[PDB]
Amino acid sequence: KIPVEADFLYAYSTAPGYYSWRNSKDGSWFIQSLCAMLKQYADKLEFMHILTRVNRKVATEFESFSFDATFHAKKQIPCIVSMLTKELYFY
Amino acid sequence: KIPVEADFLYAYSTAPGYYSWRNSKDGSWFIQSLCAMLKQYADKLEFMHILTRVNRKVATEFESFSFDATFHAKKQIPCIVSMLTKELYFY
Amino acid sequence: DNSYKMDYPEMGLCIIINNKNFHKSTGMTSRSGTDVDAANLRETFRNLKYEVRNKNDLTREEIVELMRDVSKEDHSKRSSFVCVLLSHGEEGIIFGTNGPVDLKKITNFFRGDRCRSLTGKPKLFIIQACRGTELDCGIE
Amino acid sequence: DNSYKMDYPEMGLCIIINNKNFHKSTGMTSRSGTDVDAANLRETFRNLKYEVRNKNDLTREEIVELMRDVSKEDHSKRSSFVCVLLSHGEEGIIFGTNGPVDLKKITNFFRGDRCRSLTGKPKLFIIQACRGTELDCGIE
Ligand SMILES: *[C@@](O)(CSCc1ccccc1)[C@H](CC(=O)O)NC(=O)[C@@H](NC(=O)Cc1cc(Br)ccc1OC)C(C)C
Ligand SMILES: *[C@@](O)(CSCc1ccccc1)[C@H](CC(=O)O)NC(=O)[C@@H](NC(=O)Cc1cc(Br)ccc1OC)C(C)C
Repeated sequence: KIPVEADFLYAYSTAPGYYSWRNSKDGSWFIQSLCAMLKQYADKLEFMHILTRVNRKVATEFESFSFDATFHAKKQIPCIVSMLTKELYFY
Repeated sequence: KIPVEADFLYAYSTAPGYYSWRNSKDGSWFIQSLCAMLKQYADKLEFMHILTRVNRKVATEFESFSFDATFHAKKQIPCIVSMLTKELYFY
Repeated sequence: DNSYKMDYPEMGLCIIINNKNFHKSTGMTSRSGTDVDAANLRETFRNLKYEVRNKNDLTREEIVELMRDVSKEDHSKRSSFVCVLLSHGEEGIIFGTNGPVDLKKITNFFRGDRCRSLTGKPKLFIIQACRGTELDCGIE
Repeated sequence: DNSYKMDYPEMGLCIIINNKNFHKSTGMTSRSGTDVDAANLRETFRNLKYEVRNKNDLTREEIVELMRDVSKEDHSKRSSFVCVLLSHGEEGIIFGTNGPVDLKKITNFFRGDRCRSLTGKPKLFIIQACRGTELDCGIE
């Protein structure tokens, strides 16, 4: 007999209420940094631990660029939401 | 130059939209299991990793008990929300 | 144990729903490059034993079916369920190629008692879209 | 590095706001046992070098001040900020001893550009309260 909302996990590209940035060329900030980590790390680390550098690698090395006073110079931060009940290691 | 919503962390006692259970005697499910983990583990594990058994230790070994058809036999699941950009080890 | 069980004869089923060309009536801008993503993810989860199935430009009343279809499936022998989404959106919402839909009545079909085979198995929902309309100026 | 910086001359400042006796007018039930918690947490974070300060039955227009007071403080030499909350509530909301308050305009005072000293430092907000009113029947 266990909770039904558990074992879930939501790793959002951005935090609540904000805009999510995607590149007209390469692809979503969050989405690339993601695969990019799951590439080097999906066999060394955990998952949440993996999800944190994703965030790191998007808060640190990314930034918006535009002609619109309004959209120029903006950042992003993903959001890791977990209802999981155990760690996860892909293997 | 970094995101302002990052480095945050919200570990809720329950998931979005649900009720949170607390004991008229011992204390909040989530709150005890919490200290209880930070007790044994705050010097062995990480933090998120620590937050997961909290969830585990509340999804597994806890359950509501009442005379009200309506509140009897219910579960809980905490919610770990992280905008942190690095792991955390208390020491 | 502390770590999840990940060694069933199948590792998973990774469903990436790439949405990009929005019906004009919805007045929804296009998503230049989702494909790069969808293509990258498609490869990233293919590299770890996942039956990935990329579906594109589906409608809200298309995405749900898909789901209701996926949740009603024997997953008895599978170690997880990854469900990448790609589209636009408002908080809690999620866009189909005609109009909005609610993130929650999506995830529901997997909720403990709903999707049984997937009980005690990680349901990972990666979502790549707008969660409202604030801007992050940053500092330091 | 991958791990956060945790070795400043001070480890932290753990603010536990225990709320329990709600003004009758608000028609808010009481919280039988928060104290056990508040007492347990108070000890749990005292055991790891945190200046814990337990404040009780504060009002929404009391909690904010507290905050605005805490965020306007030299934390230049401190490794983190834990902010346990204990009360009742609705989603996003959080109750004072007179009426609701919003979780967000609380956390704001720490937001990158607001609370500077606390930039690149973990702001942990543990919250123990209701997030709405659904019931979890469970399964298996
Ligand atoms: C959001 O969903 C757009 S807002 C969604 C919305 C729904 C209902 C009502 C109102 C608004 C998407 C998410 C996604 O990527 O699918 N985000 C964007 O479209 C994003 N634009 C860009 O990333 C493009 C971009 C890139 C740079 Br660098 C500089 C400027 C710029 O803007 C055109 C946001 C920022 C609009
Ligand atoms: C919730 O905040 C109560 S609902 C909050 C609300 C706000 C605005 C409008 C409407 C409702 C609290 C959270 C907290 O612990 O502070 N949750 C409860 O009071 C909780 N009750 C109990 O845990 C007590 C209990 C324990 C057992 Br075992 C069996 C039954 C029972 O219920 C009295 C919920 C479940 C009401």
